[PDB]
Amino acid sequence: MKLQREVYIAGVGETKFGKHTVDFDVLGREAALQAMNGSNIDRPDMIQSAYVGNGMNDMTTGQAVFRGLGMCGPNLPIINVQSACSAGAMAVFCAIKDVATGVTDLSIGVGTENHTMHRQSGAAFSAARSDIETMHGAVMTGKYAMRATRYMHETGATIEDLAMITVKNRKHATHNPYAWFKGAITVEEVVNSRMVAYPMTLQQCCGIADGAAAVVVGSKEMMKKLGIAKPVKVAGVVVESGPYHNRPRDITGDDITETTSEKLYEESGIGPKEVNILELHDAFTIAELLYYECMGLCKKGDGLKFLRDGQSTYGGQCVVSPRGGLLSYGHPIGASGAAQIAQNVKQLRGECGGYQVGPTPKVAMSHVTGGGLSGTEHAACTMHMLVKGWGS
Amino acid sequence: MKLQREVYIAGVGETKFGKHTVDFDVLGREAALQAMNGSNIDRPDMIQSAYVGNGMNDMTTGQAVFRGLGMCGPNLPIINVQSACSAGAMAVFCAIKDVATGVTDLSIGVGTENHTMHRQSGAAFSAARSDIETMHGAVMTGKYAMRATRYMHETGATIEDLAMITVKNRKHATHNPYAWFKGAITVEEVVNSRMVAYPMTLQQCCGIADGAAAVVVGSKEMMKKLGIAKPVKVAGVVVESGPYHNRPRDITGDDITETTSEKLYEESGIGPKEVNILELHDAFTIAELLYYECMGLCKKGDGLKFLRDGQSTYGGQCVVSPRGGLLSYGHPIGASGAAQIAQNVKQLRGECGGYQVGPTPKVAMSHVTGGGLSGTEHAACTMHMLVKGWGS
Amino acid sequence: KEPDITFFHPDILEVPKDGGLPYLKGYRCKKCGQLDFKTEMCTNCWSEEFEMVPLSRRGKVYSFSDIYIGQQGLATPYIFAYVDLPENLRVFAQLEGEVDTYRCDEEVELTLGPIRMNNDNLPIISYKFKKIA
Amino acid sequence: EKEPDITFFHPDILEVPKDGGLPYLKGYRCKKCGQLDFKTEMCTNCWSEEFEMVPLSRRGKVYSFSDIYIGQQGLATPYIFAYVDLPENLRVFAQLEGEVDTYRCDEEVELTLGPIRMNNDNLPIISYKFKKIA
Ligand SMILES: CC(C)(COP(=O)(O)OP(=O)(O)OC[C@H]1O[C@@H](n2cnc3c(N)ncnc32)[C@H](O)[C@@H]1OP(=O)(O)O)[C@@H](O)C(=O)NCCC(=O)NCCS
Ligand SMILES: [Cl-]
Ligand SMILES: [Mg+2]
Ligand SMILES: [Zn+2]
Ligand SMILES: [Zn+2]
Repeated sequence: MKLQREVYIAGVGETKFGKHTVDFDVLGREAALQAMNGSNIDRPDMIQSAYVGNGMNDMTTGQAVFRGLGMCGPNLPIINVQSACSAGAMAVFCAIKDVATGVTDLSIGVGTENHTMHRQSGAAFSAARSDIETMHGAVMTGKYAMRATRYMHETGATIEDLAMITVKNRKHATHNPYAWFKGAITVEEVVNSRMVAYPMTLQQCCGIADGAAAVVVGSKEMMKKLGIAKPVKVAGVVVESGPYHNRPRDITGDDITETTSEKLYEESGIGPKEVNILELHDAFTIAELLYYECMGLCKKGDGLKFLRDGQSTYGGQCVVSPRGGLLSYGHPIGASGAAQIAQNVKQLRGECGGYQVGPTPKVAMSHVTGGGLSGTEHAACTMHMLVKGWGS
Repeated sequence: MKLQREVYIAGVGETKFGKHTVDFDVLGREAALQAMNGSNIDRPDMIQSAYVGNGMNDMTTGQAVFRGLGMCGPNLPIINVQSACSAGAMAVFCAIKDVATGVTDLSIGVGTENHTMHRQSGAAFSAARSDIETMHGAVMTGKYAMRATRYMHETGATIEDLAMITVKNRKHATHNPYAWFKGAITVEEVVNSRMVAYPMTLQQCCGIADGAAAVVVGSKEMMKKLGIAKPVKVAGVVVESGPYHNRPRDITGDDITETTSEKLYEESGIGPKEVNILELHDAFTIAELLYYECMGLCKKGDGLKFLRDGQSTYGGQCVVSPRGGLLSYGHPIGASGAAQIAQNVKQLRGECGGYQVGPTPKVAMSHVTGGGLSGTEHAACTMHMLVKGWGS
Repeated sequence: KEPDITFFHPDILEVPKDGGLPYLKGYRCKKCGQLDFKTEMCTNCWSEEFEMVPLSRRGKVYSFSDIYIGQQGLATPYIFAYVDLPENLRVFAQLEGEVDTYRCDEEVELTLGPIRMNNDNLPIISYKFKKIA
Repeated sequence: EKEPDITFFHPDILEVPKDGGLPYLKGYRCKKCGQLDFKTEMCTNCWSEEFEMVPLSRRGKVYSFSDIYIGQQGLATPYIFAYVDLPENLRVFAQLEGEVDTYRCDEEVELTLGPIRMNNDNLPIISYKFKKIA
């Protein structure tokens, strides 16, 4: 979406991710409060609209979040959003659109979820028998496993190459207190973990987790009035839905990630080789590897070389998953897309201590997908391009 | 929300409501296609953004709806929305906002739900899954019933007075093929139907229904480009969240319906006495009666006089629930907010045949809430004010 | 396999271990004086500093409903109510007793009893209100 | 329910001739724009509703596959599924008959029928699968 005027991020918020015994509303409120306090907001009703992303907690999650801040009422229109894993990023996108279009000058996006406190059958995470691939036994890990098998067939990638994505992402998370799993894990531990659908083992799959994040966005004038020291510019943001057809696809590509990222580069005027850090939808190791190519960080077929050459870790062309990714945080459905943005902002501002990328990144990109009925690669894709917005 | 430029409704779509065996995606697709056909849209590549409301079916409802229409892809951002029963109206609101701001010139809002294929009967809806009142057994029937018990206590009104709401709404629906329940029913049949949550008997409770509806909106130029003969102008639209507190509020009032309707009157420049037809959240008989006063259709204390005098039926000040309301359609959570708008449009256009209001209405208002959140009467409220937009 | 709760909830219902009469607990914000049920932060001023306030065991039925069609899995009929306390707080709770017997503005008293079965099919004991003598 | 759940999937995709002829997959070609697809109410490219039935090749090619060790509830593990490409340029998702650790990408396979899952009455649903040719 082209931005009709500049939009900047002021304060962000982020809970610890993992197994929480407080629910989605408490987590979301903690993240919202942090983001508002980090925006130097003295009058909460300066926040003119709120969007909250969630997957399966409830139908009024944003009102449940804000009610405990005393902020519900006639001066806070709240809309909750859903696109499976896209929801938290879409919440921030809706807030950006309100500001960019002048509907508001200051808005907030929250993504929140608590899964582990709730009995979720397993059928809630899958489509109904009505879906043709589900009728025939499809499971998500096997769908991505097929992408990995095809990639190994074409490139000679081994299961050990795939496992290095978990190793890298957990390494990045070592000193990150928000991440759930972190630190050194050996390739053999990843490869020898239980096989789910060949070649995806358990440690190559992100897990279910609980968490929340929040992002306040506002106009240039609002950044000056709030005294924001390091406003992060929204250089671009794009939402797409996934094309449906039944023709052979190259599943080492990704139709909607390719088109969404290309549109993001075109609208923002920032190309993929300029991106310094990237958070993406690493629900499985193979996804991050393919998205190196799908996003144009490297050429078709070169993702394996990019990985092995160290181009996606510290010192390389683009540090991918510097917070640790879904493979270290786990994946609270409504939270991840907002959480990526919160951590990218902290990295741009130099605030991440022992997991801070050096030299400081200036361009940060984020990506979540979500869903995917038969004949689609994904149901949705939301990507944000963020850049340093303060001078010298 | 103030509209930065004019926004008009072109085609609308509506399924029959009741117990469906086809799921939410099929219902939604049928309504969306009907709305597109009614807009002279004959190709999948014309609509520029889509919003889809839903309560409990799916985290990617809109992508499921549009998949089989070949409309998902890089030029159709789809975002799904939730605020319990507000969701179908919020979907139309989001579409309106895209057009009003110039983000798009042509968008669509869809509301859809299938409840009956995914639950057992014999039980009422609880409050929110994470809500304290749900722990104690809260059901939405009893939450509204408590408002009736208190109203009866304070005014002397009887269960036979409340029953007149069902009689009237079912009468309105007599010739409407979309409604679930309709036709002549006596006060005695309403009052002697089985008690559900005292003093709400079965026939005073909205059904748990399946259905869908859709609304295409566009700019003034887009209406002309599409040859729309009777474009309906959005005169105003307002979204609020409900005040939260644990103090002894008067539940015979309705904080958020009062403030939302006042804001709609102020932004649209149209007062309550100028509204010709009204579709409101008649989830229970008591709700409609209370909202006569909350929305300012009559003075404090005159709600029951307003009803008894015929002011809310044919020939009166405002025909309320001319389609039959939730008490005749039943209430698929994600659909009702959009369905109210589709039927209001048809009434403005003179297209409702045997249930057409005369004289043809020029001003049509709609209202849905969304609840289950403790300490709020409603978590959310969305109201639309629509007017004739074709000259003579 | 770790067990489900059998009591709801220590943050709102105090059961003195000495055997003293149970009571509902409110909290007063030290910064602004607002009284509320337990919260992490004050809804009025966002302070996190509170004092615990034992609440009146007596209240008034503001409204109620006799429930014949319940939540999935709950035995029926049951009764619930908004019970208003002298401290100007409204509690949602089940009422002990029979359908067709309560009235608005009826005085009621706190009592403990089962509100539902837990996932191990043991009763969850919580706060309810009952008629006075 | 004593009205039975399905035992076959699906009459508009897998044609089982009543005279005993060999079953085959079928597609439907849009008469307006020429798009081939499995059966749909309207062409997803041009929204035409006018089609011609196209019998499809019984030989296909494994584009990719995975050996499933932890799969859907109620299905016996391990099982195998795959994307099978047909020469008409349509991709079919299907189970593969056989053992784990024996398929490869680009392997030729042939249509066959067998149980893909149990239905709500605990009776098999029969549908299409693919198997090794030799
Ligand atoms: C009142 C209520 C509990 C009745 O549901 P129920 O007891 O389970 O009834 P059933 O679904 O089993 O239906 C029984 C029969 O009564 C009829 N029926 C069901 N609900 C009805 C209703 N609300 N009004 C009139 N008739 C109804 C049905 O047609 C049905 O016969 P069928 O088998 O041919 O379809 C349910 O409608 C309800 O909870 N409504 C309120 C929903 C709500 O709270 N919505 C949110 C508002 S904010
Ligand atoms: Cl409600
Ligand atoms: Mg304020
Ligand atoms: Zn305070
Ligand atoms: Zn065609």
